[PDB]
Parts: sequence; C-alpha cells; structure tokens
Amino acid sequence: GFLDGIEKAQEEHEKYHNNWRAMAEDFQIPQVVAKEIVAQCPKCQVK
Amino acid sequence: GFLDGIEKAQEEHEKYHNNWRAMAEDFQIPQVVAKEIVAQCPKCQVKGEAMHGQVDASPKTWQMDCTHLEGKVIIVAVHVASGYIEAEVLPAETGKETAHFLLKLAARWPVKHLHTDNGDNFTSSAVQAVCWWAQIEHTFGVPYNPQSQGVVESMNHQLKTIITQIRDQAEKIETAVQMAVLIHNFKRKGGIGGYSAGERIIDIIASDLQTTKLQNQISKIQNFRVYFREGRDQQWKGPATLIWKGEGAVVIQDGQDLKVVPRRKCKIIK
Amino acid sequence: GFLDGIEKAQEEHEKYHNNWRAMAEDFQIPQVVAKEIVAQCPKCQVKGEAMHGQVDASPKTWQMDCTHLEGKVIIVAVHVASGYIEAEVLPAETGKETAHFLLKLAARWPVKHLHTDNGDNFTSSAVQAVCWWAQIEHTFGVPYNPQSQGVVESMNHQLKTIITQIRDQAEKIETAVQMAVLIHNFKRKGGIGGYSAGERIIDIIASDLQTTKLQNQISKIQNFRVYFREGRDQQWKGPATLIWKGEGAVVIQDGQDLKVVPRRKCKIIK
Amino acid sequence: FLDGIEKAQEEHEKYHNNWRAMAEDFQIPQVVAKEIVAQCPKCQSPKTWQMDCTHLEGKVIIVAVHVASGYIEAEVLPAETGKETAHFLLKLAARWPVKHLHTDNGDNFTSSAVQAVCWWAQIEHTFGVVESMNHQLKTIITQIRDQAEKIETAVQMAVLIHNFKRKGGIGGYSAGERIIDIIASDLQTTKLQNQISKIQNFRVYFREGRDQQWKGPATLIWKGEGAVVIQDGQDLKVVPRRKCKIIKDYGR
Amino acid sequence: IIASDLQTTKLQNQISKIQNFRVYFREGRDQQWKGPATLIWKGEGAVVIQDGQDLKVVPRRKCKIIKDY
DNA sequence: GCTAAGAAAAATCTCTACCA
DNA sequence: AACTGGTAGAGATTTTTCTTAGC
DNA sequence: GCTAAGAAAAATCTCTACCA
DNA sequence: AACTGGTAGAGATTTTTCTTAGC
Ligand SMILES: [Zn+2]
Ligand SMILES: [Zn+2]
Ligand SMILES: [Zn+2]
Ligand SMILES: [Zn+2]
Repeated sequence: GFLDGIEKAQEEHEKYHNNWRAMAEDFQIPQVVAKEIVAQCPKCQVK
Repeated sequence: GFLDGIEKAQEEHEKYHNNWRAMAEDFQIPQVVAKEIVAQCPKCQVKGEAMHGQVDASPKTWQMDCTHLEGKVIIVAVHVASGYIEAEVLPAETGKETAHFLLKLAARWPVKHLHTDNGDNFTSSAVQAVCWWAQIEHTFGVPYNPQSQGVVESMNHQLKTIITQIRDQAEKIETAVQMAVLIHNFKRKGGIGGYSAGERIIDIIASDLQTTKLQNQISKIQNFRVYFREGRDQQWKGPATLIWKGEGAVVIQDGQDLKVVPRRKCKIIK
Repeated sequence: GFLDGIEKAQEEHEKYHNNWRAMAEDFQIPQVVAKEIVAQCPKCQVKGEAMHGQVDASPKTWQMDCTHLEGKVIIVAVHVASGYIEAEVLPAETGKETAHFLLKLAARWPVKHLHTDNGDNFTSSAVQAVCWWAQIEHTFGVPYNPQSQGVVESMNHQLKTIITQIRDQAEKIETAVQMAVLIHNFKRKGGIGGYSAGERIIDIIASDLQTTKLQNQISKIQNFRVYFREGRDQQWKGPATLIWKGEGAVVIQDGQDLKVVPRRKCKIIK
Repeated sequence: FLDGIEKAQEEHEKYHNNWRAMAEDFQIPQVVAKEIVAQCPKCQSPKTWQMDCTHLEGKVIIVAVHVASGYIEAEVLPAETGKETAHFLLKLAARWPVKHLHTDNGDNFTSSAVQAVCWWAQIEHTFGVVESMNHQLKTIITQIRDQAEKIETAVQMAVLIHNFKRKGGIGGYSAGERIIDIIASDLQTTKLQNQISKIQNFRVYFREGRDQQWKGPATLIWKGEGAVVIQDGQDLKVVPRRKCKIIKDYGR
Repeated sequence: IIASDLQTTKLQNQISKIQNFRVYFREGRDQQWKGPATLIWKGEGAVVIQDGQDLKVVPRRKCKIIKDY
C-alpha cells in the first residue's frame, strides 16, 4: 500500500515544499491525496 | 482535509474490519484510499474471482475415471470431442487392471493424449510403461479439483441414469453396464450436428484424415512467396508462404505460424 | 405412410428407451408422435422444470434457524426486508430455549409472521403457546427443501465468516458471536439504498407507520364516487372509490381491491 | 445448369458412372445425380463381422474380424462356455455397429445366451479370410512374444501392430483408416436417402411458356432459389419458380 | 557516470514495477485460505505460485492476485 | 386466380440438478 | 514457466408451414 | 476566452461459492 | 386449496469529472 507513501509525502512537503504532481509521480500516491497535502499547507498554493 | 480521517479509518478497520463503503461514507475519504485500506489486510481477502476455464478439445484426447456402483468398480473412458463412452468393470482398483484397460483402449482407437486425476492407480509404473510403449502423453489435473475432468463426471451421471433405467432386464451388473454403453452410444441423438456419439466420432476422425491429405496435396505444389511488413516498427520479414488470397486480407505462414495480414502491408513475389 | 413406423417405434422404445429425436429421425414419424411416445413411459420422466420461487418479503416477517459451531448451538433470527440479524447461544436444542428466545424477540421488535423449517424444536407446545399469546402467524417450509428459508442460511454463512475473522480478540465463543452481530449490523454498508442493516430496518418501519397515517388522513375526507364498466361483457358495477385521477387511467377501489381502469370506461359522480 | 444435366445424362448413357463423380464434375447437386443413377435400368457389406475361437499356449483366444477392411478385435477368455462368448459379442455390439454376424457351427455359438444377446442387439446370426488373419496374427504374436510377461499383453500389442502399423493395399492405408472411411461413406448414403425421401414427398403443377394452362402433376426433385427441377414423362427438366405451384401430395 | 546511474534507475524502476504481485491461494482437502506467495506464470485458467521455495499449480477460481499501484 | 387471416408444427433461447 | 466445468432436458418465445375464406 | 484530447475516478453489470 | 433461494464481493465495461494544450 501507499499509506507509508502518504506519511513520507507529508514529511517531504513539511521539509522541502514540493508540488502535487511531483509527489504523485515520486511516492506513487493518487492525485487527490497529493492535491490535498498541497492544499493543507498554509504557505503553499496548488497551481 | 481527511488525513485524520485516513488514520482513524485505519484504526477502525484494525478493530472492526469494515468494508470500503462504510469507511468511505463515515470518514468522507475517497474510495481509492478505502479500497487500499481494505486491500492491505490479511484477515480479509477471502473470495475467488468468478471465472471458469475451458478444457482441451483436441480430436485425439481421452479422459479417464473410476466410480463405484453396487459395491463394484466401474471404469469409464470418454473421447472428448464427440462424447464416445467405453466402460468396463474391474475386480479391484489396482494398477494392472487400469494398465490392461488402457492398453486395450489404445489398441482399439488412436490415442495421443490422456487426461486423468491424481489417483493412486493412475500414477503407477505399469501405466507409465503402457504410456511409454504406446506413445501417449499422460497429463494429470490439479488435486482436489473435480471440475478439471468435468466430461467424465457428467458421463458418469448419464451412465448411472441409464443403468437405473434398464436394470430390470439383466441379472448381473456387468451386462447392464454394457447395455447402458450400447444405449448411450447408438440410441440417443441430439447435440452438435444431430448425430449420436458413434456417427460423430466417425465423422471427426474421417474429416481429420481427409483434410490432412487434401492440404498436403495442395501445399506441395505452391508458389507466390510474400514479403510483409508488420510490428510496432516498420521492419521487413523474410520469406513467408501465401495460403489464401482474400478480398481484404491474406493468410501467410511464417516459421510454422499462421497470421492474417491486410493487403496494404504485403507484396507478392512470384 | 408411417403407421408401421409408429408401431415399430413403440416396440423399439419399449426395448431400448430412446429419446424422441432418435425415433423421429430413424422411423420418419413426425415429432409430436415421438414426443407423445416418450411422454407415455413411466421408466422415463426424471427431470425438474428449471424455475425458482420467490420468498415472502412483507415488512413484518422474520425467519429463524439453528446451526452448530465448535460444538455449540447458535440460533439466528433474521428480519427479511432489511437483513437484520439477532443471534444467541443456547445450552441445548430443546423447545423451552427456543420459546424463550422467540418471546424476547417478540418483546423487542414487532413480529406478525414467523417462518421456520420442520425441526423438532420449532414444532412444540411451548412455541405454540408463545405464538398464541403474542399473536404470531407461524408457518413451516417443505421438508428436505432448504431453499425455502434461503435468507437465514445465507446469513449463517456471513456470520460464520465474520466469526472466523474476529476470533482472536475474544476468549469465549459467545462474546465472538455478539461481536459478529455488532460488526454485521453497524459496520457493513452497501445494498438497496447504501444503508447498513440498522438504518434500513429503521427506515422501513418508520416509512410504514408514516404512510399508514398519511393515507388514513387523506382517505377520511374523500368524495367523487366512480361507476365503471369492465369485464368480458359490458356490465356495470356499483359504487367504487376514486383514489387518483391520472392522465390516461384512474385508480379505483372496489370491495377492498385496487384496480386500474382507463378513462374511456368510467364516469365520475360527485 | 440444364446443359450440365444433359451432359450428365449423356455421360451416364455412355459410360455408366456413379453419382459422386457426376456431382463433382458436372457441378449438379447430389440429389439430381442420384436421381439420374436411380433411373437407369442397367445400373440396378459395411456391417458384417466374422467370429472365431482358437487356442494358444493353453489359453482360449476369440477373434472378431470386420470383413470389408480386415479389422481385428481379439480377447482372451477364461473358458469356452456360452456366457463369455455372449459377453464378448455384447461388448463388440456395444462398441461398433453390428448388424450381421457370421459364425461356424460350434457348441458355444449355439446357446440361449448368444440367442438372447442377438435378439436384444437385433443381429442376424448366420452359420456357415479369418484363417489368413489368424495366421498373420499368430505370426505377429510369435514375433513380439519376448517383450511381454503374460499372454494377454502380447495379444493386445499384436492387435495394435496389425491395426495401426502394417500398411498395404492399393493406396497404402492401414485397417483403421479403411473401416473409418467405409462407415463414413455408409453414413453419408443414409443421410442423403433421408433427404431424398423428404423432398420427394411433394408435387408440382408447372405451366409452360406461351400458354396460360397448368400442365400435369410432375414430381419435384430439387427445390432451389430460382430454379425448380421436376420429373415428368420419364424426363428431367428445369422450370423457373414463377411458373410453378408446389403442393403437398398424399399419394401413399 | 551520473547519467548512466539515471538510466539504470529508470530501467530498474520499470523492472521492479513489471511483475511484483502477491497471490492469496486456496488449497488442500479442507479448502482453507493461506498466506501470500509470489506469482511466476499466469495463463488463462490456472496460475503457478512459489511459496516457501515450493511450486504449486492453483486455478484462478481459487486464488486472488493483489497488484501494486 | 390471387391474397391474407389463422392455427398447427418445427426451430431456437434460457435455466437448472448432478457428477465428483 | 504450459493450466482450465460439462451434459441433457423442460418450457417459453419466435419462426415456418399448411389449409381455407374473401375478392 | 473558449473547446476538446486525455487520464483518473466513480457508477453499473455479470458471475461464482456457501449456507443447509 | 394459499407455496416459493439469497447475500456479498471481484473484475470488466461504460460514464462522469478534472486538468491543460491549441486556436
Ligand atoms: Zn507547503
Ligand atoms: Zn480487514
Ligand atoms: Zn421410456
Ligand atoms: Zn447406368
């Protein structure tokens, strides 16, 4: 499963602030959870 | 968002073992995440895939089995492509009687493929010696899966119904077995072409022999080689044999493999 | 002609027991005569008719059964129209425990129809006394036909799979039975409306009560009697009640029976 | 079409062919060719078996030989009573279509068990090739005797070598191909005869050209899509469908 | 040096994502469900699985193949 | 003389139990 | 790495064939 | 500014084992 | 004279939704 991928994507966006398609292609999670990870950041903005 | 929903759904499936729709409706997570949460559980995953196979139907394949009736041991062999039944009564369920019955069946009819289960008598040195001397490919089914040799079990059901139909005309059970074989073979019509079993097996073997001789006499005097272009890349392959020239496509033989190529991607050299 | 063919086919079926296609193709008789020759034999006629029934689905009908697991006796009662499961563990398979369980179930939920098999404990004086005191219509199925109460056997399969899923979280088997009842009732969604079992039984009983009160308050202040003409002869029937006036047909109630009559054959009197 | 029928009539008048050769050459349907053959005054067994008992090394062998191709089915009996002979005859009648049995005047061939088996299987029993086949089978048995432990294994292996390995004759075929081809030809003949009777149970009123009258009742032979072949006045002719009325004939 | 490492990681990622499957199978006299195994060959009707360095042939009707995303 | 309503007869499709 | 459910019968629905009234 | 190719995600249909 | 098989899940195929290049 990609649940550990979701946890690692949360840690990686907390450090480096990636965008959604980059994390979805690297950690192999679906695009809705990656867009939600980018959406929950108060400093980032999905574009 | 729904990330705390994902964590709470993981703990709730760890305790209660929900299906994916209950978690996707209670915690408002998307359905792919709930399906993955269900898919990553080993206590779950108890279901097949709901599909059926298709057994071999070559024109020289036989299937064999043994059954019980009135304390006797009947042995049934069935030609698959027509439904032709031979049956005998054995004194015991050893390997020598099965090897002798297989030798008699191989001496009567042309046998090139035999299919059986994993019984203790079908896997023996005598049956292996008979198969080696008569050049028969012996294959076994999966253990504890009776649907592999489904034809011979269906023929067991038909033979038992006929035996119960004409039981009062014989004294012993062996005479009733042979009379049931005769009644099933020549007195029951209906099926593929409206034939019985004997007319269908005669038609199958005669058509096989005639079409082999006809295609040999056709293919020994041929010409018109064909160079064709196929594949994901536009490459060119070597000499192939033209079989039939049709309005829309052609049939080519290459490396003892038959293919259908449209007429745009081929050129014929005489 | 074929009259000697008919006599010879009668003797040949008397000896060999052919099917109708073999006689109709060998003796050149028409197929209706061969079908009648097959139909007039008592040694033949061994087949069903290949159809299935449909069990009762009234909103107050329950089905009950008993099963075995780990040497214990589980008893399962299922509300049919929603799939609601209650289950208990009995010390024995006598009649007093079944009567007490039926009395508890009748005290919890409204029961007006009970369906069971022909077991030795469901047909007893204690169960008859409980059904008489609680005014429950007790009906039995056909003996040796388990497909009549198919819902409770399917729920036995579901309950056993859940019990095998969550067995390692309890010590005794009774706690695992009650936890499997809770998991089946409130933690599994999907079905008619996407509900679980508890939401569906709540919706069914609430909708029944609300629609009875609504149609009583509608029908107590009605008017516009309708005289209609139906039947194979053009007769006239008496006073019927108009229910709904639709574009194409009307709904009438006559003798506590509902009918749909088109607008050409009816006249309304205020 | 009509030219092909007239060419087939002249060819059968000259050389007296069969119906398969004319139906393959002249491109006419097989019912018309069989009609042309059956109308000739000068042009007018696949189910017979022979039985035998023999002795070899203290055992009793029974051989049944299909005569028209040379097909041997053999078995080893424990004794020479009538019941085991009736059981072997019942097995032979259960596997292959038998309608005529040819035996000698033995004792075990004349018994109530063999009579009841022949009555239940409807076989004509006649009391009078086989010696030549017994000589060939015993030479093969003495040829491959050392490769078998018992006698029955050598018997069945000799039956296999005789049926599917020894090739001869005109075209160089074995015995199994000959019996299968003969039985297939008999099956084709019976199916075509059933179709011939089912078509010939009709009648046709035909109307000639430049005449508004219907002629005499001619018998239908083959009903096509645009043409209709009829027999009238001991002569075959082709009339189009727009000048014909096909009616049922009750003329038993 | 680094470019060859990039092409090697591309090829190794594709090779690792081709055929990494899990199979839950059902076998025995009493038809029980057993743990995960590795899929080797998948034809129409039956599959071949490796479990505990043992090769077994199980029909597709009595096994479930879990893939990877 | 020709056409068509109507009823009988044959051909085709869907669904189930039993064999292990 | 190379394995697999099938057979026959009972009704329901559609199609072909045959007899006869009307113009 | 508007339209449409393309891919992901959700909704629907068909088919099987097990309970007696 | 008043009785009857059903439930849930795995894939395959069709439909809706979302993001982005081209004019
Ligand atoms: Zn951020
Ligand atoms: Zn789980
Ligand atoms: Zn009968
Ligand atoms: Zn002649």
